[PDB]
Amino acid sequence: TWRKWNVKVNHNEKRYATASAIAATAVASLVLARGHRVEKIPEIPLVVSTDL
Amino acid sequence: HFRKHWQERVKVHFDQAGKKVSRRNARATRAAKIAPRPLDLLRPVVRAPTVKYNRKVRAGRGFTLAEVKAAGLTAAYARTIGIAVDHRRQNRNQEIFDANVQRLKEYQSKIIVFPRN
Amino acid sequence: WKPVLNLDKLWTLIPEDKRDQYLPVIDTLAAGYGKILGKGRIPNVPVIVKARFVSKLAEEKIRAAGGVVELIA
Amino acid sequence: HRTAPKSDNVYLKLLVKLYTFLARRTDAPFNKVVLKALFLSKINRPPVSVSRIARALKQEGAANKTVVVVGTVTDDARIFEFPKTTVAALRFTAGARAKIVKAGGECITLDQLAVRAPKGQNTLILRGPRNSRE
Amino acid sequence: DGVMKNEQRALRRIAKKHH
Amino acid sequence: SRPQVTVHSLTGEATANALPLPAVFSAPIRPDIVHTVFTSVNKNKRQAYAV
Amino acid sequence: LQTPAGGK
Amino acid sequence: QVWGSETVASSKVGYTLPSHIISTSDVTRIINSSEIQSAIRPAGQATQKRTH
RNA sequence: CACGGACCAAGGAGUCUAACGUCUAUGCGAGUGUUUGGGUGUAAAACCCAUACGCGUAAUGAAAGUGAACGUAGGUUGGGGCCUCGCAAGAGGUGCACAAUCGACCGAUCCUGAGGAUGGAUUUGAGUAAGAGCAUAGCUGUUGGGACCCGAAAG
RNA sequence: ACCAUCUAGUAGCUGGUUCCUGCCGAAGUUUCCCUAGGAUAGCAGAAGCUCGUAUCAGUUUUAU
Repeated sequence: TWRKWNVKVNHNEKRYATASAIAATAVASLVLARGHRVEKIPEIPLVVSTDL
Repeated sequence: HFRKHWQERVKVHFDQAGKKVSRRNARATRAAKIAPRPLDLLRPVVRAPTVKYNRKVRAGRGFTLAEVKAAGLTAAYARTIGIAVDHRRQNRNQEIFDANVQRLKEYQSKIIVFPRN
Repeated sequence: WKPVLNLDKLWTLIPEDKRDQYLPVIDTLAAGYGKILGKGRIPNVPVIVKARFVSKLAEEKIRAAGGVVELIA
Repeated sequence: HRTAPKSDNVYLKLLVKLYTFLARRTDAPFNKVVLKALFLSKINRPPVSVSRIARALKQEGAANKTVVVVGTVTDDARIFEFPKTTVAALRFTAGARAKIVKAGGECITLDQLAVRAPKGQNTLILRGPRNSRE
Repeated sequence: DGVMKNEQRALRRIAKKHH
Repeated sequence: SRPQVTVHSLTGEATANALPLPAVFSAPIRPDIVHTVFTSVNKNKRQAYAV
Repeated sequence: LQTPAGGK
Repeated sequence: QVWGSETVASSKVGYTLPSHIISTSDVTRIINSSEIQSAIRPAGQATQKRTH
């Protein structure tokens, strides 16, 4: 049972990874390769009114 | 350091998350049963021994009898209002005593006491 | 327990905004430093250092810069 | 006798590609030296102190020279002043970058330095001590 | 036996080498 | 300078109001870093097992 | 009453 | 505010956005720059003739 | 020579853990590690954090103790590179890291008396000479755990 | 004498140790603690500073 199940990750490294993942969404090119049908949406990143 | 049967007793803290959740639930239950009052008693401001740490100021068990007397109340009555009282802690610093008295006075002003009935 | 603070690191303890304005009393005890040691020479600006122990050579640089040392009790 | 760097950073790969192209199409020894230094590992790429950069700039006639660092530029509190000159490094630390900006200098990337000096003219290469670490 | 004889031969070889 | 992205209404009609880019998308993209971080984070939810 | 652990 | 910018530092304690190591992600444009092109020798035909 | 082999299906042998170490990769950088804990949550997930603490940021001696700039941090021989002249050879200035030599400074050193005092003979500590570290991932070597697997006269 | 645990006991040991291809590629040996059990060199690599130069050679010749 004492096998290493969890892995320690630096807070700064995790923040960098999250920032990179967020940035990749606005490229509009990686999204198509990711397997999302974003060909029909008007623009990327998509912003919707606060009423949503 | 593996000359013993340590393999028989290998405590792995898999429970961390569940224990934290249980502690939070216990705190919520205490709040439900102690809603009007704070979950923790008002602790005094004290200076640390072990000169390596004397520069640090940290909380303590409870105010001394002299501090309670100077605060305008009594030790027996102070406990019912949640004020921690220490009967063995002696006062040896005027600066700390004044700060404790001011803290007790502020606490007395911030508290509102419902009728006994 | 006798942590040593270099004279070069001494200026780092002062806040950055206040350091520029100066370029003052420094509580080295609150910073976790017990003894003060010198390694170079600080700029010729008066400085007041509160510490329990100070090196003679560090005191030489402190006096050359016009600073003073305060001893606790 | 090195083929490609062991790093997996895409931006580092692009920088290596650009520097190899420049060195092959210009035969300038500066580009070859920069490319060779790029392949150096992290342990073989010690950081360069900002105080070291200031010392190099204080050298005879080095004030006009532009300093190029293949490693990481680290701030140094030993000096409260820094000569106003352009500094180029692979990545700039927050403290070092802030000090350079306050001192009137500049912090440009390796690609910007190559664009400004395709042949390495007016450049200067500094590397941190190697035997110091262990 | 088979394995026993092989072990005996190995022990004899070891003794001869070391003695 | 930061390009501005128009805000779309609930009916798919672009609104006149626009907002500047939060500058988060300008951060460097590092697929290797993200993959390495994910490889470790995905094991956080792992549950211990043993015969 | 005491300072809570971690920022709020 | 959640990630910060050059006007609001981070909104977090002791954190900052990652710093780019390369100012441009399009290597092609750099090679096409006038400054580089003016200091680059002419290139071959990309296919060596099968001589002998 | 010998150990095993009548044949077939399944099972079956360098796996895990704690410490130390080189190398490689990522993060921050004279700082670094959030997750012992608190806040929070779509509830073992994910996102943040006060104060302390592990390491380094400086060492030395059996010890109280002391504690690293005369110099542009030191002169020379060089030394990846840079600048000037040179349409090339080549000549000059600059000198990164780095190797050598002669120097400076910190602990102690054996005396030297200006009362523990000035300098030197010099030894020595991986010491300083503008810091180079801390966190995570991978291959990898050693030690203890059953430790590549079955098996030995037994208390 | 037998039954179950410490015990999956104890090694100087008998037996075995699983998919493919390419490249490089040994020693079978010196020294030294006065040894049965290896401590150190060399043969093979790995990383960097230089150097691609006039650094060398299981080779031959001439002056002493």
